Amino acid sequence: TPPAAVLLKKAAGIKSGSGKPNKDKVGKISRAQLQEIAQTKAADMTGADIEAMTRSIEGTARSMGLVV
Amino acid sequence: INPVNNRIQDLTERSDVLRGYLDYDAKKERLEEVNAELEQPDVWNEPERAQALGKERSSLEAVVDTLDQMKQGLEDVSGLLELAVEADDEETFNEAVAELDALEEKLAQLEFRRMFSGEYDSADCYLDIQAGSGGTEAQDWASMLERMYLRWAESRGFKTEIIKESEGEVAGIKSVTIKISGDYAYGWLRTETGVHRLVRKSPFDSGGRRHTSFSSAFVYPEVDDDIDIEINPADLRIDVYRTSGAGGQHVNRTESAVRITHIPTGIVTQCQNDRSQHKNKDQAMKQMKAKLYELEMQKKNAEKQAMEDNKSDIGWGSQIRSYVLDDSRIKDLRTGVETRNTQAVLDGSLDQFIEASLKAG
Amino acid sequence: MKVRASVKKLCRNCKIVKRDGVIRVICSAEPKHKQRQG
RNA sequence: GCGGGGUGGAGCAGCCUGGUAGCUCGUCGGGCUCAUAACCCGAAGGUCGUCGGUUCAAAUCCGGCCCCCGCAACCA
RNA sequence: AGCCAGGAUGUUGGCUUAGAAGCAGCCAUCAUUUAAAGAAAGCGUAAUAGCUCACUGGUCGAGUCGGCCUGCGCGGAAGAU
Ligand SMILES: [Mg+2]
Ligand SMILES: [Mg+2]
Ligand SMILES: [Mg+2]
Ligand SMILES: [Zn+2]
Repeated sequence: TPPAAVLLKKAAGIKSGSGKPNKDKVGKISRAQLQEIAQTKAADMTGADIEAMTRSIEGTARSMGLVV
Repeated sequence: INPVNNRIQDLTERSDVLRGYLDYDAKKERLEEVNAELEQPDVWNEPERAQALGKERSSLEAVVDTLDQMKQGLEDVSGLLELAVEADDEETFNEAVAELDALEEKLAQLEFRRMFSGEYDSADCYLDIQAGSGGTEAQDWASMLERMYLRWAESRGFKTEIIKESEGEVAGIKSVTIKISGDYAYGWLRTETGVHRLVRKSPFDSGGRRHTSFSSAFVYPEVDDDIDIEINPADLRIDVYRTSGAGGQHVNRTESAVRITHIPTGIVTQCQNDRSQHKNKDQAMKQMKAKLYELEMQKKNAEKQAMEDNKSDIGWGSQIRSYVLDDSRIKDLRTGVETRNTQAVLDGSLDQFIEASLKAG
Repeated sequence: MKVRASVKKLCRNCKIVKRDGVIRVICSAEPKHKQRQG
């Protein structure tokens, strides 16, 4: 499957969103969008419950800097 | 709508000018060549060569990718503007305006870097005006130039302060030094360095003959004072010995004379005037500090003298811009830019010449 | 061999060993870490 | 170590003896001149090196600190 | 202690960077697979890689760890008949 970070950026509509994340939020995403993103990668993703994939992608986005 | 189209055409011309000034075909070919070299395994055999090629590829990639993205953005903005105008969608029109503004800011950032590549372009500057061949007419012409430059600075929003101003006895000013403060003041003003030729009916000659007068403008960036450096003791060798003409048992026996040698420079100072070795060492240290400072001042004065020698003689052949009022023409020799509104230029419409010079680079 | 008054373990592979009344630091990984107290 | 100084842009006074800043040039405005100088008539500009103390009150008296001067620095 | 297994996933967390993959930093630093596996403690790679390791399982079968107070010692410790 394509990497998660590029898909996250595509969903956001943002290019650079990592500089000083907690000091000032650069971008933000919605959980439903994250879940919809998750379901498409289910073939390669390691899990059965899509909920786990969704929260994994949430954590990835949080590390990227965008607050859910 | 029509102003938006004019903006789009201006941005298109600006992008083409950037591509052609940078020789986009040449840069793209060079980038492709660097890509081929970097794919070759032998490229990393020399680490310095590989890093140089990587840095060059990064710079060429910045320029080429920016231009490739910019062209597409302009085409897309044009299409979206056509659709918005046709559909009378005010929201889409405003969105297109915002996108065009952002793209114009991006292009302006790129062209700002292009205009002021130089290291000191961001610094504040000093402008010196000196009268030349015209005598009293040249002094009057220098005063006119000073007024023009002050007006242009006011237009740009810079802050000006006359550092000094020597006035001609009959009229005008013999010379003036002005401090210009602002964003990229030296970048904007540096291209005005040169001799300015003025041709008119001498308002001083009794016969009112058509004369020529010359005035020189020299722009140099504001420079921070050099941080003082303490003489590193590891860089000094100190020798203590008997003083010459030592008179008495004590003087013959004691090592009072001090000599200090600066290992990097080789300059040596020596003191033996005082009976105390400590006093002699202190005085020799002062003299060593003074000699190092004198050496650095001599180097700086040599560079200043080189600048003075380089300065074009303010004479009949040297001229960067010609202001002929009788013909009502003003022409920049370097760029070829010519105007007929002498009054506007003398009132401070120098942006045409300055921008043309920066674009020419 | 670093000969100095303060000999210490500089990495996890250094070992303090007393040979012939002298404290020494021998390292299996970094030859630079070899030290003698003196 | 012992003496001095530091005041409009420049050079000098005012300190001693606390209350108050002067002179000459320079600068600015108006005259004269075809014009500039000269000249004439007017103006402005120093909170006194820097801090501190003392005093009702400090250019002034006292103490630091900075700069500048002089001298002195010997027998050894 | 050795010793034997292991020592995963999203994911190279993203940015800034020239490159940055745990290991230049900045910068978040989570959840998942669970026995456990650090968005890495070290080594290492230009970068990866690679090597460990933290963690955890399995065989062997009594100690082991590292602070506190205190006695005596060791190095630091080179000079001119
Ligand atoms: Mg008074
Ligand atoms: Mg004598
Ligand atoms: Mg001992
Ligand atoms: Zn070691």
